[PDB]
Amino acid sequence: LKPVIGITGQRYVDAIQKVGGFPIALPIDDPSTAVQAISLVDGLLLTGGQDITPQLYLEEPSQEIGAYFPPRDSYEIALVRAALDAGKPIFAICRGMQLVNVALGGTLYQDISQVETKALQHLQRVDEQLGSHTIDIEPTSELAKHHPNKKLVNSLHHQFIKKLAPSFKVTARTADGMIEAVEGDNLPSWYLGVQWHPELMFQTDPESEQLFQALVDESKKT
Amino acid sequence: LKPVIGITGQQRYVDAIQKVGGFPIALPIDDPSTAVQAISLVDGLLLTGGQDITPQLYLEEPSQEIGAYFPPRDSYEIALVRAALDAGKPIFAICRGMQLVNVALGGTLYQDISQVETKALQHLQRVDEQLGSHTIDIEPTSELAKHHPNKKLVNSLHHQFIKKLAPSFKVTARTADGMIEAVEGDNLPSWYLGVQWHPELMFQTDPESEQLFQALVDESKKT
Amino acid sequence: LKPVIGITGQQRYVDAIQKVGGFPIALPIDDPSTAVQAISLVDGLLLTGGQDITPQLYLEEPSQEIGAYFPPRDSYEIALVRAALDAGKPIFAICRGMQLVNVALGGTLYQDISQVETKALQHLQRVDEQLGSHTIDIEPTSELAKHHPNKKLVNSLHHQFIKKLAPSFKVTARTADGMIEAVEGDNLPSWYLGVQWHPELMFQTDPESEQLFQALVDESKKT
Amino acid sequence: LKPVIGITGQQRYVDAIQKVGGFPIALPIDDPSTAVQAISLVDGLLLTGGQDITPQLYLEEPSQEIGAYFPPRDSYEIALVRAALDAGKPIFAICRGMQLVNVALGGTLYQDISQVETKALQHLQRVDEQLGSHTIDIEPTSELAKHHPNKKLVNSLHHQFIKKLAPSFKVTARTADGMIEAVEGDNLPSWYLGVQWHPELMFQTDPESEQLFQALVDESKKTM
Amino acid sequence: LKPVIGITGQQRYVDAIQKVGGFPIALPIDDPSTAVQAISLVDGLLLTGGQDITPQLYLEEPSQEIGAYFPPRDSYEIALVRAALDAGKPIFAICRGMQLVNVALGGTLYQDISQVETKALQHLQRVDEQLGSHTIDIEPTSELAKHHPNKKLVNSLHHQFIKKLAPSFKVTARTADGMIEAVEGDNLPSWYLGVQWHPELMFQTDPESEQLFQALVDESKKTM
Amino acid sequence: LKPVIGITGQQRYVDAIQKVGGFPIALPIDDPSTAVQAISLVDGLLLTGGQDITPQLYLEEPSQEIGAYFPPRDSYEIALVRAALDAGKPIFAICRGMQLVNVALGGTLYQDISQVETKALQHLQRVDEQLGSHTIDIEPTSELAKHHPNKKLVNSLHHQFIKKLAPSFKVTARTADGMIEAVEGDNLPSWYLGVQWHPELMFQTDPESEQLFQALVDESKKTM
Amino acid sequence: LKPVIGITGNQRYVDAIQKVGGFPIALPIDDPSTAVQAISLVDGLLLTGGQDITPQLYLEEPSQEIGAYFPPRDSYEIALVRAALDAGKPIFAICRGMQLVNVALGGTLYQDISQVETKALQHLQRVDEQLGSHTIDIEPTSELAKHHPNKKLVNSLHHQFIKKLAPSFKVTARTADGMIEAVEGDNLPSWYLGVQWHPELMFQTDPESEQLFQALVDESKK
Amino acid sequence: LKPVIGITGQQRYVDAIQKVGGFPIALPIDDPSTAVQAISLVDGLLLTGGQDITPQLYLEEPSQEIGAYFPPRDSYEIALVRAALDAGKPIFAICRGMQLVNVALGGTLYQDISQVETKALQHLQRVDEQLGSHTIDIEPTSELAKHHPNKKLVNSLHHQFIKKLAPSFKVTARTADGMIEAVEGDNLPSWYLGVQWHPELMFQTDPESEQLFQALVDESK
Ligand SMILES: [Mn+2]
Ligand SMILES: [Mn+2]
Ligand SMILES: [Mn+2]
Ligand SMILES: [Mn+2]
Ligand SMILES: [Mn+2]
Ligand SMILES: [Mn+2]
Ligand SMILES: [Mn+2]
Ligand SMILES: [Mn+2]
Repeated sequence: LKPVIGITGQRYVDAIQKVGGFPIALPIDDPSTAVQAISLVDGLLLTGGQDITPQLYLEEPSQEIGAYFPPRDSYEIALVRAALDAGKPIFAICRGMQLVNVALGGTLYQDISQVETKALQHLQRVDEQLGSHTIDIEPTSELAKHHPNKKLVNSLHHQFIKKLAPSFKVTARTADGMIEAVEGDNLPSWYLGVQWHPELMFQTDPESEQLFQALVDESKKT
Repeated sequence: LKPVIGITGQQRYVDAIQKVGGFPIALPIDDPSTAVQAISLVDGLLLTGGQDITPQLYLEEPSQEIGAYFPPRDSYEIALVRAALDAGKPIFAICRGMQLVNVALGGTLYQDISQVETKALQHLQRVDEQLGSHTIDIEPTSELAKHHPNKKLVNSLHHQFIKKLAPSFKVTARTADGMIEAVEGDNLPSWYLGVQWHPELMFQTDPESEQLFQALVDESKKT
Repeated sequence: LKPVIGITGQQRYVDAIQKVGGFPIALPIDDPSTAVQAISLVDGLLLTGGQDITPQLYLEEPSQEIGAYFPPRDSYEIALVRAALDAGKPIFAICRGMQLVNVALGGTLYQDISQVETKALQHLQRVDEQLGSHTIDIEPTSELAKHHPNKKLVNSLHHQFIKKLAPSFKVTARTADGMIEAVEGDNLPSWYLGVQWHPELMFQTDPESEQLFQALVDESKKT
Repeated sequence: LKPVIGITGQQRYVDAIQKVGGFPIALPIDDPSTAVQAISLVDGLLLTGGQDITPQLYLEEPSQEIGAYFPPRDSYEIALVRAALDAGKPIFAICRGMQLVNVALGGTLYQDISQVETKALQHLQRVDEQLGSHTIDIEPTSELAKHHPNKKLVNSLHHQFIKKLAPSFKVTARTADGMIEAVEGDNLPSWYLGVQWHPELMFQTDPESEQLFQALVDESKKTM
Repeated sequence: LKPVIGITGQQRYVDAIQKVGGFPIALPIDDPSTAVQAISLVDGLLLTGGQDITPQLYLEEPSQEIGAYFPPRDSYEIALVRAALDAGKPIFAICRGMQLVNVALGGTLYQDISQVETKALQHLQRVDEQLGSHTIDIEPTSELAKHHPNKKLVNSLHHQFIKKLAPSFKVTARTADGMIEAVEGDNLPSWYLGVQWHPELMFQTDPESEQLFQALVDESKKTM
Repeated sequence: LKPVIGITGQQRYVDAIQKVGGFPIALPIDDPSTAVQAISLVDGLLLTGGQDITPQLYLEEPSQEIGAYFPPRDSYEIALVRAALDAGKPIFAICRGMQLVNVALGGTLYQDISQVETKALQHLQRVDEQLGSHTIDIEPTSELAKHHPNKKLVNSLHHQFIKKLAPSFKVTARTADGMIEAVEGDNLPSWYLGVQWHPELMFQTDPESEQLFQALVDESKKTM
Repeated sequence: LKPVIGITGNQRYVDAIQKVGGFPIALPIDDPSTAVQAISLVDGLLLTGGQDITPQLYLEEPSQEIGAYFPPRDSYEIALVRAALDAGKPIFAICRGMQLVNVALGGTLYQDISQVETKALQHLQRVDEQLGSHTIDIEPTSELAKHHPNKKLVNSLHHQFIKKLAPSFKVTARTADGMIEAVEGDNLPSWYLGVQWHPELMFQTDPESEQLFQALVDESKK
Repeated sequence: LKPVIGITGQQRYVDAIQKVGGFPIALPIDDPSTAVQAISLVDGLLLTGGQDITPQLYLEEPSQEIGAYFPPRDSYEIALVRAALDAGKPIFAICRGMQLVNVALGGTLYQDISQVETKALQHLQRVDEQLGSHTIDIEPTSELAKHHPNKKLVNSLHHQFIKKLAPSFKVTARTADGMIEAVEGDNLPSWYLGVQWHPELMFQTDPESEQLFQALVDESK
């Protein structure tokens, strides 16, 4: 049959389904249940959503932070950990890439207004299915295998990765230097973290679809 | 380690299953052919409420008073119901769910309350979703009888009803207007309970309602 | 010190009682068993408007045209009137309140205007809530007649009506369609006036309406 | 008979009091002269959240950052706390409540977050009301300490804060912010606890939060 | 010093009168007693659309399908037509207005289109309010005939209708369902025209409709 | 180069034409007299959905259950089909469009589903617009049959129907309730296909639907 | 009979007049040339609140913080005030009104509260519009001081203020802001009181506010 | 027959063209390669208001304050103007339309009013859109001068402005702001008038604004 992909909590399930995987949605559950959750799947897909609980990366909530739901963050961190434990592949999107970062000691900017240098627009008003800002890609990256340098991708976020967690490296950044893609460095599992929303572009962007195909393939290798 | 309950594509359903000790997994709508793999991933299947069932599935054209439906969901769930019965794994169906099971195995539905021959009671309650609104007579011999006493008060959020009951099923509860509110199997390859109301919206307040979900999970553990 | 008037839980009701010299407190819905204590706190009781009365309370299942209802409120207000009657304290009921007193003592009601045998007039007026809309005939020998003249224009914001009158009560007012607009007591331990309209919305501009609250306070003044 | 708790004028509040064995009644807004009668009806007093407190009451005109406010309410609650203090009955103030008591006794407020000298933390959380959002430091010796451990996460739905603490009170909790989150009385004629957060929205899911209301009721039946 | 037209109550009405050369004034709702003082300020009266007429004014309790109504408004408008009549000043009634005049002189109305014994045509058009929706047959010998040809398309935005026509009036136009669309006067102390439709919404793109307002003004500076 | 398709007026219709190889241009509503100039620059005419056709066009006054209509569009489109017929250019009509053609040539319509003598199936589907809802029987010898199999499920977003079919046309599709879903011409100077449903909302996910627009473009190409 | 008070338009103002004995008349917007005929129909003129005055009328272009304005209303009301002064008829202006009068005679305004050099107080209250929010200081020898005590609480509903007072006028009231809340005529051909607030929303609950309309009526019959 | 005016995309522009004697047709967004066929169908081109032009087209990345943009529309309209010029067909551009032709030929834009050196006047008026709001200074020798008098009140519904003017153009109108409100061509192959305001919303109640449309169809004739 098909490799099972656990999607954390529609365009995400269409993406997996189009690429040959069998998607199941993991509801928010208690952290201790993460191990059972990950045993059910071959790969993990972290979805977009709301800002991450600030206490999780040792910060109290700033006036500019949006809504956040602690139970979700706790559960996903446990999923990330259990997934790394089993060496299963991980594809993270938007907040998802920021969650993996918080999970292993990193930090975030709570709001775009807190970046020292003037940032570009990362909350595009342009149709979400289209790219708004240009990214530079590390040539030797996994990203590099699927997207050409200077590709335009969408953006729907007001938070950014501040301190990058140890054991990762930045593979994509916009012209304002903000981190748009992260990959693993000596990690037990294959990992691609993207700041944009490829599940909104794939229906009209072959290259975006390939990121999902990549996850399913890696899940097949297991 | 908790038994896996597949929840058909909402939150109050995962809460109920977690409260009772099961590990819920939400099954997205997928191609009917993936139903076997889906069921292979779980020990029990919980069918949730939702839109009216595609009438063509019970060989009827859409009447003017039918609501919205989505063929892809119906197709997939019918497939799930079947892969489940084949596996002998337990099934719990709620509202639309009880109606889908009935359609999956050859029964029919009343497309709207105005089509019942008799003027039925209100089944789309305006009362708080968590509170019961209409009393049900229950067959003392049934599985339901083990969890709810006769004349139990349950909620109601629907405008369609089971018309012709599919073979190998017994009606287990009706409201004063004689409308089918609960259905159990008869000689079926797997344990089954279908209620027309929404226990997932009452279990936080009604321990008896919780027993229904607890029953599903206990049966599911049997594998 | 002023008499304490317990208002059943709406700002216009507290305005009316304050303007007439009483000290109002709002009683939240609570368990029936606290009704005794609640009443001990007041000198008079005021039943306000709100949702329809749960049908099972007068032995009927919910019909299709019944609006929303909330069992704990009716259950509590029923316990309240019984504790008020038992203590001989005055009771002034408005709209939903008059209907609740009727059901509390064994009465019945029409679940919707559509269900009345003869075609009724408008009772859910569209005219500004403060203005009277339908004319009522008043019984000359009643409590109502002391403050309201026959053929008085009264407002209306309801869709249910009193069906069968409870024992120990007499109908004091009706609209041209024969529908009950006012109910008074007969051989009961308390001073009772139940009006089907909303005087709290008219008093700030209809001195006659204000007198209905003045009555409740004075009657309560008997302590 | 249960102790009667007068709740100043929502459902969550009555839910909390009932869950703790008290018999609540809501005291609608009335003329200040009736506060005495009002309090003569209860054994305990519970002040609830709501609109900003009228600025003039703490000798200030309205800054263009202030929200709505209804003077008639402030007056009534003021008299209400006075009659409660004089009657020696226990008081529990929530959000707006804690600020009114402060004002009723000479204290002052910040008309808005933007007006605090140093950037404050978020106090009008976007996290659902039932959950705690910011961490608070609690005085180990405080009454609050008896029911809440230090560093407890607490919710926040406010844009004003106490500025100058009315005398005869002591702050018992603050956020990393320095902002005042809890106030207890210093040798007052009655038991008192004012919290800046919303425990009525937390008790259904936070056992410790239920205890604050339990305290009021236990303290209410103590007197009487 | 153009004709002063009093407009009861409406911006399109003021636009209609202003384009026709009159000086419009808006008469607020006042006590019926002030009606004479009101009409003295004007040379012409224009009754506009609005809510349904209070049912008791024509001896009827409110029907289940009757819409909203405002007694004060009806009371004042009736005293307004009587005063306008005494002074022999011209009156132009629109929609609700034509119906009020009727009720003012002892006529009745259907409380709702569903009450008509024969199935009526649509009179509450979903068509652009500026365009005509139903065709009307006009009395070739009527005032209306001098300004509108027969079978012209006119708009419609009403749910009530004239039932029994008050004496001293005549029907000047009807739709194919027999409903009354225009009322003229017989031996009335003043010029009168009441249409059931909304010409103030059509005159901007319908010359014929502008003519009716022109008639009211011509008739007003024909009494000054 | 590409065949030009004049689209009467949304986006999905232009998407359909563009996907199929035609160059679409939207023809705004204009004066009937400009109809021949309009058809002169296009190779094919696509009539889109929209409001009900003004009843006056088929000799009926508006029923209470008729919806909104806009005379100028109907007149212009009428002028368009006539000019298109005179040029022998292909015409594809959708929903309202098929009903406008019927009226233009002398047919009639039921103003509302409630007026059909026999209970009709649902034609204003609640299922999302993109999916079929009712099954249609197709005339095996029809043009439609070259693209759709019998019993094909098609969508429905209408409350009006063809009553009396204009002469020189034949019905080629109906739903189990007998209502007309597709009309074709015979001996007409132009290729013509009229469907009651909305193929533009299904073509993105229903190849057969796309064929309908393909046929229009293929045919408009044969005339060059 | 009863004094005919002309009320300028785009209901509480009507209520105020009627209760005080005047007979209100609504003056729709018309051409400036008709102001003479309009005033000739009344004994008193009441200028009501509304939109900001078009900036050009006081020789300024629209700034980004200015709200909506409708030139026809303004032009007509300016002609209205001129015809009133000519006929010596009394004038009572409210909110926008007091501002129009000041513009019609050469004065200027602050296009927005943000453009004031001194941080002003709140003049667009969130409080029940029927209640007063900010305390005003009243001039002892004021026509206003004859109806309102000093330090009275009054309401607000504006974001624009009078900048430069116009000739023949004296500032009668001010909030601790310094902002002007009332202006009176000085050597003017007619009685004039202009209040920045909305007494028409308080009069039903503040007897003193009722006096202001009483003054206009009395002064009008004379 | 009448001169055909292709309208890019809006009912008021159609009304404008019809009121003035032209036969309008709406050109929906299509692929750039189809622009030449589009212009071959028309006698004149009318560029309409709409969303901000995408940043990259004038070699810039999106600032936090740009509004929404739709690359396909910009791509097609640019191909459209290029085709119109090759054919020498007249062009009348309105609002974003003026900015699109500017970027089309090398120009630049201010992504938002807050990015201008000085505090600009209000250019997103709250006044009824049919009325003028800010007075513009017009060049006495302007083609624009032939229809509008200097110090003319004109409407405004935009938050972006022309920054660097493209070559072969000249500014013909400015608000007391210094902000460019009208542009005309300098030795361009076709007749051209670019306006920052929305005359199609004023012509109903402003004879001069109608003249701008009449001027387009007369050139297209
Ligand atoms: Mn981004
Ligand atoms: Mn039911
Ligand atoms: Mn009634
Ligand atoms: Mn806080
Ligand atoms: Mn009509
Ligand atoms: Mn159909
Ligand atoms: Mn002010
Ligand atoms: Mn501008």
